[PDB]
Amino acid sequence: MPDARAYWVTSDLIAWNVGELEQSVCLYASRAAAMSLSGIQGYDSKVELQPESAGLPETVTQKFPFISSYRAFRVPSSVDVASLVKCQLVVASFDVTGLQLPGVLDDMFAYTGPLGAVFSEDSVSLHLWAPTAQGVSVCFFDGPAGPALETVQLKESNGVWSVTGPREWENRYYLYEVDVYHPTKAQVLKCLAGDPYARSLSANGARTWLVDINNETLKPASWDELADEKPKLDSFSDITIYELHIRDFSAHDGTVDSDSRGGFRAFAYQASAGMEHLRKLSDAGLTHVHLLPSFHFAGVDDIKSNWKFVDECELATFPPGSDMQQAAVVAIQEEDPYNWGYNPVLWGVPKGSYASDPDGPSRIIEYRQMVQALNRIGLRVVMDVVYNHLDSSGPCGISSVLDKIVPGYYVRRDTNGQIENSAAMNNTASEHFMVDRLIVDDLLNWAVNYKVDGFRFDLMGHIMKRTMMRAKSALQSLTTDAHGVDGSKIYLYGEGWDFAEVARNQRGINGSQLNMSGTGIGSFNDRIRDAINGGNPFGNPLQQGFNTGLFLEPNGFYQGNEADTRRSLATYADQIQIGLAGNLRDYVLISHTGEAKKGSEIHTFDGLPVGYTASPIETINYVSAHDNETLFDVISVKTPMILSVDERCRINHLASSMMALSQGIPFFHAGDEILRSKSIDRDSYNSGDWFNKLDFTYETNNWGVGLPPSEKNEDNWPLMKPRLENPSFKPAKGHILAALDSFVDILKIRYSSPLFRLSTANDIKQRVRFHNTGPSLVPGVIVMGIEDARGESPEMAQLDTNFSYVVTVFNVCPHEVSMDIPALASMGFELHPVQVNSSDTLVRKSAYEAATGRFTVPGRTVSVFVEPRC
Ligand SMILES: OC[C@H]1O[C@H](O[C@H]2[C@H](O)[C@@H](O)[C@@H](SC[C@H]3O[C@@H]4O[C@H]5[C@H](O)[C@@H](O)[C@@H](O[C@H]6[C@H](O)[C@@H](O)[C@@H](O[C@H]7[C@H](O)[C@@H](O)[C@@H](O[C@H]8[C@H](O)[C@@H](O)[C@@H](O[C@H]9[C@H](O)[C@@H](O)[C@@H](O[C@H]%10[C@H](O)[C@@H](O)[C@@H](O[C@H]3[C@H](O)[C@H]4O)O[C@@H]%10CO)O[C@@H]9CO)O[C@@H]8CO)O[C@@H]7CO)O[C@@H]6CO)O[C@@H]5CO)O[C@@H]2CO)[C@H](O)[C@@H](O)[C@@H]1O
Ligand SMILES: [Ca+2]
Ligand SMILES: [Ca+2]
Ligand SMILES: [Cl-]
Repeated sequence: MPDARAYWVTSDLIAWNVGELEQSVCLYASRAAAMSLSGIQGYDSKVELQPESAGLPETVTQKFPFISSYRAFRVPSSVDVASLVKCQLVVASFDVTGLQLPGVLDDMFAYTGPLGAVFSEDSVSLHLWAPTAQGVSVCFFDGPAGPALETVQLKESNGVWSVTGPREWENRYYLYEVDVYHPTKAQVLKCLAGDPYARSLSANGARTWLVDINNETLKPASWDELADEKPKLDSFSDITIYELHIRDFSAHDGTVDSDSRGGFRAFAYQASAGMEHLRKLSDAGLTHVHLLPSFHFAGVDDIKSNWKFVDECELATFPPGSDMQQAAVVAIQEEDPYNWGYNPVLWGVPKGSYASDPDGPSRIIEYRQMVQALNRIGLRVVMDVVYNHLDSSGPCGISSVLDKIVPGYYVRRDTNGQIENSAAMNNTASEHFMVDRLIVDDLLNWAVNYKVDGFRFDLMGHIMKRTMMRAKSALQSLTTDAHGVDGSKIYLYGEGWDFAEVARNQRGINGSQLNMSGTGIGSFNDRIRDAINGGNPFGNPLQQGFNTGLFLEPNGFYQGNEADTRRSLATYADQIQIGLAGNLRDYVLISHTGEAKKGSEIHTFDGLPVGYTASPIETINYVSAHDNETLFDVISVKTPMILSVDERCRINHLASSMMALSQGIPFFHAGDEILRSKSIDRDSYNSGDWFNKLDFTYETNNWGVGLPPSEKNEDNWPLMKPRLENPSFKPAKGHILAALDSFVDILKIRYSSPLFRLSTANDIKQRVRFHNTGPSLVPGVIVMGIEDARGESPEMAQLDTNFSYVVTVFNVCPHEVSMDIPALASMGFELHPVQVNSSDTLVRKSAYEAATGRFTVPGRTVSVFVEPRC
């Protein structure tokens, strides 16, 4: 983008950071974009701006904090602002620079009326917001491939272009022809653009399909009664999440027909191994499946005849630590069917590559059939929404839509006018009114038109808090009577990471972890993640954590002396325990020094509070996700090499059990339960089906299938190779099935007692106690007690009709421990019936001794004890 260091913030105010003396500022305009530097030449009009020593007003400095110190310049009322914003514009001092227009575009043209296509009994109308455009027409087509049918002009009213046609316009395909000034090219360009409000598209979004989303033929059988069939959700506190990629789910599933693998239709195969797997988890108590991006994204061709694949039989013959597998994958990675999909083009349309036919209605109906089928096996559906950036910007290319139409508006820019890229590329600006509008409108589209049950917000910290809250309110007020869905059950969460240009609320109060405290919107708890696994996404891969052998089982990487590692372990245990108690600001823990500390008073990187939430439903507790190494892989990297796979399997279980028995909302990565490996790939977004294999035959976990792709992994290839080559690292089917069995059981334990899912911070503060704390704590053990009403005259409600007390012991030590808790002596504790009947013979040996309150727990085991009310 070229130089644009001034801002047109309101109809009558311009902001520019020039010095006092620099009283001679003028605004130049050229409709045909013909200006040059002399003194400016080739302008239609020149107007002097009167300086404003009142400074920028409250509303401007609140909306754009980062420019709050800029000098304000008054635009004379003689200026025709509507005409000027359609021109090439510069201001000059006596230094020349362009103008960033979003402030004035919102001030004058913020619009709440219909956008996209509106269907009435006798007509179809199209509406497009494009206040800077000099002209807008619509080019129609009869079909996704054929020649032009006709072009119709749209007429502008207050920034919005519209036209109304007959009802027979329905099912045509179309594009907008938009004449608009593009700063990056310094020309008025005729751009061919899709509809931001599209509901369907031809292959690759080349054309927009003028479809009526309410048409009966787009509805699966019994679609309108899906609300009645949706699984009950009594509380957000009952949520558990399973994070799954649509292609991963069925790409390798032989029980699905070959022509129907990798997409929406695969979820209709109820008897498939994959759907039987999800049924098993759902039956054990899992409530939500979070699907990776499933809207129209770039990086996968919708046209299946262009898809390329590796020779799977050849690659199977290569050695487990060879670099040849990744070479073959990388050779086709730009042309294969695979991508996570974090490359947004149009948010409101199902991804064509996941449909049976990317032209016509299959993408709509099949998406609905997917939601319906998941709901029918007891699972609510969460969509991974990516509102923080766009795949592309500018006037050219199939993958640029929003920035084609209103350049420099939907995207966030720096103080020189260059597009911000911290999210990946082409960061959006939800701080702008129509971006905020599009985000909320899209969410309501998915909630109402596809009956989606929740949303995970990618880089929520890059979205304005006001956008998140307005969305939350709109979604949760939807009703079955008015909209066909119970909005009160719709749950929102996201990545509240706080970095780059949105840090320190520089663009407004953003959706960071700290800012979302007290909003009821979940965010990923990175503190528990890193405390359990060790290190961080950017640190040394060998840095150990609570569950990967820090102090207890050192791996040979130097991490201080024995006192240092013991202290680091205890510090991590503090952070874990705050997390296990819902990661609350106000929860009081006896810290490892002996000092009682609130969750907010225990600090992490940059002195920030470990516990930052106001409620447990604000905490998404996780140790694994699609990003970074899988749970199996991180454990395989960090633990001592000499551990057996049997031992590491127990360690995998410990990690997922800490999540499954935590207060707040547990989050599991698809494959946690079956030891899923990516052969240590840290960023597998483009590593294809080969490295992302989800094997529901349970014969393999995909460990030892070659070094992962060099671009993101080569620096760590030396640590990976000997591990991938070592046959003792690889689990067999027996291990995989045992991992699944123990995962199902811990879910069952979570849902066996309301005490694991307390709904408020007050409840957690009153009921949750940790019993192995302080400087003399027993290393490698966490003891978590949860109290219910007991005796006559209780100080709390009775939440659990079966149990009056629950105690969980997480023992990561490679030996049995005996934990004496005198305060829990002389009580009726016994092993949880699920564990009494476990297929794992070791956990059955767990015991309680009444006289001393001793809980005896085997090595590498989580033991749950309950006090029956009988
Ligand atoms: O990318 C453009 C962008 O880069 C910078 O912004 C980064 C920022 O500086 C950084 O802190 C994080 S912020 C998001 C993050 O927040 C928490 O993380 C905290 C850590 O837990 C904590 O330890 C501490 O981190 C420090 C490290 O310990 C320290 O070693 C040092 O890190 C170096 C690193 O050693 C070096 O290699 C390099 O990193 C590059 C990587 O090597 C590349 O792989 C790539 O990174 C990718 C990454 O592979 C992807 O997975 C994806 O990252 C995701 C994570 O997976 C998520 O978990 C999440 O990260 C959170 C943590 O979870 C949370 O605990 O979001 C990430 C972003 O979506 O994408 C990455 C980017 O492509 O590229 C990086 C290049 O940076 O450099 C780093 C230092 O930058 O220093 C850090 C302290 O800074 O504090 C953390 C909190 O700050 O990531 C930002 C995005 O990359 C520029 O500042 C910014 O202006 C620019 O626009
Ligand atoms: Ca269920
Ligand atoms: Ca790919
Ligand atoms: Cl396929």
